[PDB]
Amino acid sequence: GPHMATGQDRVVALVDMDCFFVQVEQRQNPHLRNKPCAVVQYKSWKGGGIIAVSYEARAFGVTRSMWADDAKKLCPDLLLAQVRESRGKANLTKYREASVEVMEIMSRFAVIERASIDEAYVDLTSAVQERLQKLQGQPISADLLPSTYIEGLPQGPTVQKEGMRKQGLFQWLDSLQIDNLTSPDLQLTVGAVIVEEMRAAIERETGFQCSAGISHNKVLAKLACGLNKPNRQTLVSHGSVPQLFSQMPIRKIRSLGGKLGASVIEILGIEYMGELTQFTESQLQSHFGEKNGSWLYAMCRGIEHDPVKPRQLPKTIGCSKNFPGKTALATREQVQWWLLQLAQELEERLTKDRNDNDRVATQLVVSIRVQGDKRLSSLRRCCALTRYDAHKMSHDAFTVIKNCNTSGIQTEWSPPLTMLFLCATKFSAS
DNA sequence: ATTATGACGCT
DNA sequence: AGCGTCAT
Ligand SMILES: Nc1ncnc2c1ncn2[C@H]1C[C@H](O)[C@@H](COP(=O)(O)OP(=O)(O)OP(=O)(O)O)O1
Ligand SMILES: [Ca+2]
Ligand code: NA
Repeated sequence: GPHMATGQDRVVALVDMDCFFVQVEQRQNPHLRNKPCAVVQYKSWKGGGIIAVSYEARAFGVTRSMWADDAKKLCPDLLLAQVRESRGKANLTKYREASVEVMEIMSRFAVIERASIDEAYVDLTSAVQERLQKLQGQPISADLLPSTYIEGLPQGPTVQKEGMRKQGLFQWLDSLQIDNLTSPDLQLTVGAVIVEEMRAAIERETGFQCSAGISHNKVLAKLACGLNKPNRQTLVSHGSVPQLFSQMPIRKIRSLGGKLGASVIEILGIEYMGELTQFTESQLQSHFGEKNGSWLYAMCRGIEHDPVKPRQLPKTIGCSKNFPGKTALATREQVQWWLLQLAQELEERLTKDRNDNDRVATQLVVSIRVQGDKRLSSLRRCCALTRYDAHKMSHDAFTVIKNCNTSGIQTEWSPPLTMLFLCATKFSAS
């Protein structure tokens, strides 16, 4: 009844760049603009592995994880840009620096949580309150929402995409109660107005287009963002949840894409998010644990409380390289040489981080995979990180893993290593 | 022979 | 601590 909280207290957005690494390459090389194109890493094995795909190229069926040689079979005119190689490994600096450009623009509008290299959550609750004051009961014009979709509309008693968008928006704005500063739907709408402004600023100042979701929490905002890509934003209201979730596969919701989501489906014998509403909170806790059960009970009702954390910078800085099949490292000299390459890249990034962000890492984590293990990581060990010096870091990393060498022979390494990873963690102000 | 990352949960 | 899950 009146005491039943509905998770409508906040306005949260998720802003995500469209085909991010591709846009970075298209900005730099105008010949790639408005073309089917993809970004690839390495080149020798099957033309390289695709890591980002333009929307033009997606229309041909090109996807992430595809080998470029195979992508070319679907899309013979596909254009490719290659990730830079330094010290024998892929170097993602150009994209990290592009990411910073976007995050700094978003930060002007509100506190953000960096969720990945190309996306951030935004807590707009206070910004919306402020804007509501300026508006002073004045209605919201569709002109302020030129790229916004209202999920679930139009509905009730044109055959073009943009036509439908506008009909939905009109129905939504027709129904709004602008006299109530505390209407959650009004708050979302003003939230969307602000996100239009944020997205315009990002595009003006960087050249990059993005999409966004606006809702009452991070999970719905993320889901919303994906509903209308590219270059559009989507408002998912609390009221839109029952119909949206009624046919929404469980795996689509963030954190349910893996084993947990599979177990929800298997154990409960359901397929869609909305079907979760028929279980009690205790029932869900019984199958999935106290924390997951409570989360599921609220989430299937559109309710989620995870805060937008005030964190714009990554918490760890890492460097990693695989050594698949016949390239696995089988000698001590090999292992030491590659640890050095990784350590040198890591030192470079750490030094820049210290200068830019007034902090120092204090722990070095070393991880390897051995040939045969289905797991991505086989062994992880930490040691102290007291100096930003690659030779020291590489020597220390070797020291902590050297006992893994099954080989009786000193110079040989067995089993061969198929992955090396160095990660700096535990930052302190400096 | 996806690869290169990065955040958070469990015990 | 070291491992596992999920994500981009
Ligand atoms: N599995 C991966 N391996 C390596 N790099 C990845 C992987 N997934 C994503 N990336 C990199 C390249 C992407 O351009 C960037 C952002 O990822 P993501 O947001 O999932 O897709 P995207 O921005 O390329 O397309 P979209 O428009 O669908 O969001 O991060
Ligand atoms: Ca993206
Ligand atoms: Na993303």
